[PDB]
Amino acid sequence: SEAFVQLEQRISSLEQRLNNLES
Amino acid sequence: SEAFVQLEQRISSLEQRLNNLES
Amino acid sequence: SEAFVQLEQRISSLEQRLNNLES
Amino acid sequence: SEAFVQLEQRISSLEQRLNNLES
Amino acid sequence: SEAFVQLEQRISSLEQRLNNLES
Amino acid sequence: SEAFVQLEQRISSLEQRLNNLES
Amino acid sequence: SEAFVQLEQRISSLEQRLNNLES
Amino acid sequence: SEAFVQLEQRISSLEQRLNNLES
Amino acid sequence: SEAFVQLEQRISSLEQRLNNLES
Amino acid sequence: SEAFVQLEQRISSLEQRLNNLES
Amino acid sequence: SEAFVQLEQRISSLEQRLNNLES
Amino acid sequence: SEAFVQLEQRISSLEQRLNNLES
Amino acid sequence: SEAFVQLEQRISSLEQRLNNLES
Amino acid sequence: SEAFVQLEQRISSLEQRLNNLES
Amino acid sequence: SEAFVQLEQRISSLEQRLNNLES
Amino acid sequence: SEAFVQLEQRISSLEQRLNNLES
Amino acid sequence: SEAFVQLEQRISSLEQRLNNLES
Amino acid sequence: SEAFVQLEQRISSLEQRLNNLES
Amino acid sequence: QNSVGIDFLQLEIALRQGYQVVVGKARNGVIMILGYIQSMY
Amino acid sequence: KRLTQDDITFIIPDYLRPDYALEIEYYDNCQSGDFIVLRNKPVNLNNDYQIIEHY
Repeated sequence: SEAFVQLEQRISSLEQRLNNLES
Repeated sequence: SEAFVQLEQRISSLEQRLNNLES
Repeated sequence: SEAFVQLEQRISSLEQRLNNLES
Repeated sequence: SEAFVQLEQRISSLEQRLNNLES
Repeated sequence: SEAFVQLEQRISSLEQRLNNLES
Repeated sequence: SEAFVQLEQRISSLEQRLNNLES
Repeated sequence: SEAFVQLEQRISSLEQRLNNLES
Repeated sequence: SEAFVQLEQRISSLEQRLNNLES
Repeated sequence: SEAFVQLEQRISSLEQRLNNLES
Repeated sequence: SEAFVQLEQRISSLEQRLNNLES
Repeated sequence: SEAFVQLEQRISSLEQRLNNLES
Repeated sequence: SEAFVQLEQRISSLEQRLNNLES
Repeated sequence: SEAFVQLEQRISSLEQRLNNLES
Repeated sequence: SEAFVQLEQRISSLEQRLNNLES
Repeated sequence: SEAFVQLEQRISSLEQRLNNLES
Repeated sequence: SEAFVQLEQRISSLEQRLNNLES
Repeated sequence: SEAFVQLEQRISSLEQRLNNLES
Repeated sequence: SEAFVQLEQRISSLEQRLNNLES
Repeated sequence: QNSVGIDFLQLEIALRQGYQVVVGKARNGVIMILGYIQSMY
Repeated sequence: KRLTQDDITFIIPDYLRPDYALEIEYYDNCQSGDFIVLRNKPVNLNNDYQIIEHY
């Protein structure tokens, strides 16, 4: 399930962007 | 397919966060 | 795998919005 | 019909954003 | 399926304009 | 195709709504 | 149908130009 | 010739946008 | 292909108008 | 155990939120 | 498992509490 | 179930910190 | 050794909180 | 397991101090 | 019991860090 | 006699905090 | 051991007194 | 029991200092 | 160097011997030298 | 892996011996600890006193 792992990584990256931006 | 439900929930949370931020 | 495609498209659109916001 | 699903999801995200904007 | 490319281009211009509007 | 025409008025109404919001 | 492809490319270029110009 | 209708729609939208801009 | 010539002329006039507007 | 790491990442995000708010 | 559902409910309640606390 | 118990501990610690923060 | 895992997780969360507080 | 009780006391004291500090 | 020694060292380090930070 | 080391560490943190309080 | 527990409430009361003085 | 005597004396000095502080 | 806890001397030594050193954020939240990457680029 | 003050071969008087000391390490940003360990050279491949003898 490479595609699911990539989706999870992308979600985590986007989530880190938004958490940093909310600072 | 609980993981898909989790992905949908996280994405919906991010979209709601950005929408409330925009307004 | 329509749910997979929908989730990928949502992630990509969210990425575009976040990148625009950062700049 | 991956392209059709992607277009449908993009449109749906668009009316979600604009509907939240009106409200 | 050139008309579908037409639809994708219309929707892409839509997201571009709305994203520019948001920021 | 009914799907194509339904997407047609969907995108057209979305564009008109964006223009009306811009005014 | 290379002529139609050229017309589509021209229209997409014009849309990008005007969208960039507006903001 | 619905693709030509799509091109006419795009060009018409561009012209209306520019006419509202100028006037 | 009269409609093709009309569309090409409209596009070219639009390009000239945008070129004048930007500079 | 994919859903488990999804839960872990959501709770990590909540921790990051609260840390950012505290500081 | 039931404990998984309890964890889901607790994380969702935490997210709601943080969101409405942020205001 | 080491991951489960440590996740429960994280959840409880976050609830305690939120209860402190809210009042 | 469940209590050991709970204590380790509490300590690690405390370290992260202090690291955020100092910087 | 009174040493574990001592560790719990120390961690609890640290958490109470930090919660009074933040809130 | 090297694990307990490590936990004790971590807790002592945290206490020293917070005590220095307060003043 | 690790618990006695625990007591010594608690008392040492106590003197450190009170000495910082005095000056 | 009675000595250990007596030192226990001695140190605990001392810590509580210091915290109350800090308030 | 040298360590016990040292700890007892440290505690005693601590309550002497804090008692004088309260008075 | 005061910004992060990297210990740059060990980093330089490891790089000079040819390792593919990794630096990044750990569970503490402090930037430090994580383990070296092995084999693959 | 942290040095725990037991490895130190003390030379200070008895009343100066710390009961509990931990080496300052780059983890946690060197914000906790009691002592450090110094060495003459970062990488020690050559004997300095031999260089003096050679010249």
